[PDB]
Amino acid sequence: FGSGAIGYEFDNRYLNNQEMSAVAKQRLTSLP
Amino acid sequence: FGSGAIGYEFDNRYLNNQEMSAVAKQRLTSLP
Amino acid sequence: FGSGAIGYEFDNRYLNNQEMSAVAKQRLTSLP
Amino acid sequence: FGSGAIGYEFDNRYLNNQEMSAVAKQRLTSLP
Amino acid sequence: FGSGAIGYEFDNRYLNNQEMSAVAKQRLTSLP
Amino acid sequence: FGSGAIGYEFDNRYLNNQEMSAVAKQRLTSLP
Amino acid sequence: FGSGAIGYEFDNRYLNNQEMSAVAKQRLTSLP
Amino acid sequence: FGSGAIGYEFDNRYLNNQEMSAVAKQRLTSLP
Amino acid sequence: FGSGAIGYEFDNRYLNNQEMSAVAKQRLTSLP
Amino acid sequence: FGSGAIGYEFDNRYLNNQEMSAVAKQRLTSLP
Amino acid sequence: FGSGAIGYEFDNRYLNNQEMSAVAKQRLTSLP
Amino acid sequence: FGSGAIGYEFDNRYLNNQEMSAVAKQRLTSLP
Amino acid sequence: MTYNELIYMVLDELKLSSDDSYYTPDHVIFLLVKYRSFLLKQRYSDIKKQIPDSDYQSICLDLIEVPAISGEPCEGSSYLRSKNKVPTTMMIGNPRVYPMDFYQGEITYISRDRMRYVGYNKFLRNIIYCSKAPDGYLYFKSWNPQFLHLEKVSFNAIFEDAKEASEMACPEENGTICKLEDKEFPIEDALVPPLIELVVKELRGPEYSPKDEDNNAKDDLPDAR
Amino acid sequence: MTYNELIYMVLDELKLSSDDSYYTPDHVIFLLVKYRSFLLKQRYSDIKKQIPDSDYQSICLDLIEVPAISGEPCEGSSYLRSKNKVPTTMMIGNPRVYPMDFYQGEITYISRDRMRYVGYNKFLRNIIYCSKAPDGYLYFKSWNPQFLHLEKVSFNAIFEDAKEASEMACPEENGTICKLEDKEFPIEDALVPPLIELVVKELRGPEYSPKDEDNNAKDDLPDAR
Amino acid sequence: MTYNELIYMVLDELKLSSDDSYYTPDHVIFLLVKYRSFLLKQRYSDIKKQIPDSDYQSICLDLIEVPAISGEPCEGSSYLRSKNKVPTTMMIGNPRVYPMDFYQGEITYISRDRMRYVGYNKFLRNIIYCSKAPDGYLYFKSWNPQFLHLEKVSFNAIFEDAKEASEMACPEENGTICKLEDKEFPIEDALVPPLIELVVKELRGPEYSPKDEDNNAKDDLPDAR
Amino acid sequence: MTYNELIYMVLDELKLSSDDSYYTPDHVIFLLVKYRSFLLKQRYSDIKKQIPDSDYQSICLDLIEVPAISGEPCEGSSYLRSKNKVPTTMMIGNPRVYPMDFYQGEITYISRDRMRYVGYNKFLRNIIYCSKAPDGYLYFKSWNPQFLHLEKVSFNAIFEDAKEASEMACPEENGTICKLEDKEFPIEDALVPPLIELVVKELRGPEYSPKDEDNNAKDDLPDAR
Repeated sequence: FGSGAIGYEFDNRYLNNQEMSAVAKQRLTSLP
Repeated sequence: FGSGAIGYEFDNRYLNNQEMSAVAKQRLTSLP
Repeated sequence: FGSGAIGYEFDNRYLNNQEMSAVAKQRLTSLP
Repeated sequence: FGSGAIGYEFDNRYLNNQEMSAVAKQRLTSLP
Repeated sequence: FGSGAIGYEFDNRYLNNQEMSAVAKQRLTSLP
Repeated sequence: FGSGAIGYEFDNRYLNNQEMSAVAKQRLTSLP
Repeated sequence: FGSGAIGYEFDNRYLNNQEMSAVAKQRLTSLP
Repeated sequence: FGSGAIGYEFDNRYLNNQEMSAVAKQRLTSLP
Repeated sequence: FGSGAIGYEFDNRYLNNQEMSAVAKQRLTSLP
Repeated sequence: FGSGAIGYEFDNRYLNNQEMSAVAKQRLTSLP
Repeated sequence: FGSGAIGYEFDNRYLNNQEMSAVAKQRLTSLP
Repeated sequence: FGSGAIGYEFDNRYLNNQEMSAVAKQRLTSLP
Repeated sequence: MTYNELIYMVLDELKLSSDDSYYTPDHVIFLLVKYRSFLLKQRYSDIKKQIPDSDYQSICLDLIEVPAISGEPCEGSSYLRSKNKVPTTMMIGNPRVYPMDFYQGEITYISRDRMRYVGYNKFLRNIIYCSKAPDGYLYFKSWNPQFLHLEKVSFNAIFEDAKEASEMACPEENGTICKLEDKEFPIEDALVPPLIELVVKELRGPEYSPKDEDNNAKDDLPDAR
Repeated sequence: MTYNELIYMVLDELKLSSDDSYYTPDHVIFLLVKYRSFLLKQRYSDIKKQIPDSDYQSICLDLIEVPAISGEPCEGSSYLRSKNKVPTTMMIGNPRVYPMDFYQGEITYISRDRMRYVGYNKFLRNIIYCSKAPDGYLYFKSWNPQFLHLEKVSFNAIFEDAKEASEMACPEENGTICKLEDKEFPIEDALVPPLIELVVKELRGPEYSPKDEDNNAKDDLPDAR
Repeated sequence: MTYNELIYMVLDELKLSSDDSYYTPDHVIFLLVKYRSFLLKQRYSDIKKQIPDSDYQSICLDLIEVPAISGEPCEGSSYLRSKNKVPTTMMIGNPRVYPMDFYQGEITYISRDRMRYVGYNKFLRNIIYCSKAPDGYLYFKSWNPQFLHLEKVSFNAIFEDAKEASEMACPEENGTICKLEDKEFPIEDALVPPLIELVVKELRGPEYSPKDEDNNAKDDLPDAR
Repeated sequence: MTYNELIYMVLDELKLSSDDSYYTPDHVIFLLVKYRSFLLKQRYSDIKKQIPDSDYQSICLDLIEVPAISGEPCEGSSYLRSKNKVPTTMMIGNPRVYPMDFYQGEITYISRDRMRYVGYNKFLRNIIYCSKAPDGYLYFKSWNPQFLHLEKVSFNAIFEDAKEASEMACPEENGTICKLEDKEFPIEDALVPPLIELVVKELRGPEYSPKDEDNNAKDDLPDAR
């Protein structure tokens, strides 16, 4: 059948947690 | 058939534990 | 057929052990 | 067919070894 | 059937988060 | 058909080696 | 059926992000 | 059909090599 | 059916990015 | 059909290379 | 059907890149 | 059908590259 | 819940309503007692958790002075022991032998291997010890001659066989319970759905499995009779 | 549970009700004793756990003074040994030879390889040692001539064959038990569901497998007769 | 268990009841002896574990003085050797040659490569050595002329072929056992379910495989006759 | 086991009972000798393990003095060599040439490449060396003229072809064995189930594969005749 309001929010939340991991590897380094 | 109150709470809890891992990699670094 | 009291407790215990790994990566860091 | 006293104890033992790995990452850190 | 405006934006967002991980490994090193 | 005395001992030995890996990560740490 | 202008650009973008990871491991080392 | 004297010795040897990896992570640590 | 000018260039580009990762691990070491 | 003199020697060689990796992690440590 | 001059060269190139990774882990160490 | 002179040499070359990785982890350590 | 409610759930989950059925309540009583100690050992033996009060049973014991070996003088001091055999405890909870008041007394249930070396400490000589010898009986021991006057103790533990500990149960305020089925089944109510699932799974397959129907001096099971 | 309850569960799980059936209770007695020591070695041999009291059996022994080799003077000192052969113990628990009181005596069951070198210590010369020689008998040894007066010991261990140790069982208070089936089966009640599952799985497939039905001087098994 | 109980379990697991069947107890005796040493080498050869007493057999030997090569004076000192050939031991346990008392004597079973260089130490010259030469015989060696008076030794080890070591078995208290089938099969009872599974798996497929049924001067196996 | 028991297990595993069958015992003798050295090289060539005594065979050799090249004076010193060709040894065990006593003598089997440079050391000039030249013969060499009096040696090694080393076998105490099938097959009993599995797997598929049945001057295999 079909209804995609919980498939959407779980997929949108998995890409959020994957994006959250990617921005936690960002470093503005502090050697010369 | 269908009933999704335990598929929801287990999927909502897996995205919670994945989010919990992503916020545990966050570091406000402390070199100049 | 169907009976889900051992599928539930094993899935609830796998999300517990996954949550337990996520809270073991948490560090309140101690440099300035 | 069906009999689940060895599927249970092997699944209960896999979640035990997964829990054992999660508690071996726990550290009460010892810097200020 | 077919409709691809949510398959597109989720695939476009997964390649964004994969690109975000790749640019977070870039280092302009600072030894001689 | 069925006979499970070699499926048991190989599954019991895989959970043993997985348990053996989990107890080899245990550390009683020795900083203050 | 067939149309491959979004399968192409997503595959071309995945190989781009994989190439981007490979050039971020390149180091011109600076010991003697 | 069936004959399991080479399936046994290859499975017994894979659990041996997995056990060999587990005992190579064991450390009797030597700080106070 | 068949046409392989985009399967070729994507496979040729994946082996290029895999080769690019392999040459980025090469180190002419600089201790005595 | 069946003939297993090249399936045997490739499986025997994969368990050899897996055993070779396990004995390369063995360390007789040299702190007190 | 069959033609294997592009399956060969892609498989020969994947084993080349896997061999290239293996020779990049080789170290003639330089402590006493 | 069957012909195995290119399946053999690719499998023999994959076990060679896996063996090559295993001998590159071998270290004759040089502390007391 | 009692024993009856747990039997009749597994019977009704299997729809074993007919009197002319292959699997009786005795097949269910056996499997519920076996899967109780199976499931309690799966939960409470790896790492240490709180055990609820539901998994314990208190049994009542009559103690009699028995010799060490026989009626000889140089064999050693005599013991007290239960006149009837005691169930085997599981090693997951707090076993406790007490003189008919749980909040009083120091009678220490220990290992059988330990009880041959007890009471050599000068400060631990008025303490009565308990273990279950390989005779199947609970033996008592102290260096104090006063311990040979105990006539009665109660034993609260998580015994392995729940049916054995229900026939040795303590008398109620009203009186003894004649039928095992009107007695309390000793498991926490949070472990009853996993208990019913495993007993139903064991008997569900065999419930529909064929029988040797014909009396013809021949095994008719390969023919799925 | 007894031997009978474990036999008749596996028979009823397989629905082996008919007297004209291929697999008898002797097929089940054999497989329950084999899968008991299989399962106890799977649980209790890798890393060391507490073994419950249920897995042990106590057997009674009569000891007789036997020579070292023969009736010659220069062969060495004589031993005591059991008049009947003893079962082989498993190396997972606490084997214990005791002089009819478990809480008393120092008789040490050891390796057979060790017992040829024992008692050279001046402080360990009044201690009686036990091992099972390749004769199948339990031998006794000490440097103390007093040990040659033992007439009887009991042996509590987890023996490999549970049927052998049930025929050498100690007499009860009531008396000896004539039938093996009314004797206690020696396994913890938490290991009975994995024990019944493996014995049923071994005989379930062969239960429905065809037989050579026809008497025609020919093997009819490739035809699935 | 004996040899008979292990044969008749594999026969009954395969349902090989008929006298006109293709696979006899000799196919089963062969495969049980081959899968015994296969399975003991799989368990006990990688890293060192305790071997149970069940896997060993004690055989009895008569020793005779034989020359080194022939009746010449300058060849070297003579040996003792078994008059009959000895089984080949496995390298997993504690092989032990002993002078009819297991708890006594220092007769050292060693490698054949080692025994050509033994006894050059001044403190190791009264020790008798054993090895199995490529002749198939057990040879004896020491620098002490007294060793040439041994008439009899017993050899306890885990031999490779369990059938060879059962025909050389030591006499019982009652007497010799005429049939191999009433003799004890030498494997731990925890290794009997994996042993029966592999012997049944090897013969189960071939049990239902077709035969060349017709006598017509032609191979009828491609037609699945 | 002998050669016969290993042939007739693979024949009976394949059910090759008929005399009018395509695959004879010579197909089985060939494949058992080929899969013996295949399997011994798979186990014992990567890292060094103990080889059992079962994999070796001792063959007997007659040695004759042969020239270096021909009957010329300036060619070099003469050798001893076996009058018949010797089997090729595998490089996995301890090959050993010995003067009819395994526990005596220093005759060193070495590489053929090494034996052209041996004995230049002043302390290694009384030692006899062995190698197998590309002629197929075993040659002997030392700087000591005494070595040219050897008439007989025995050669214990793990030869590549087990059938070649069984026809050169040493005489027994009883006498020579006429048939190869009553001689001992040289493999450890722990390697016999993997040996029988591979020889049965090679011939099982071809056992049921079609033949060119019709004599019609035409290949009938594409039609699966």
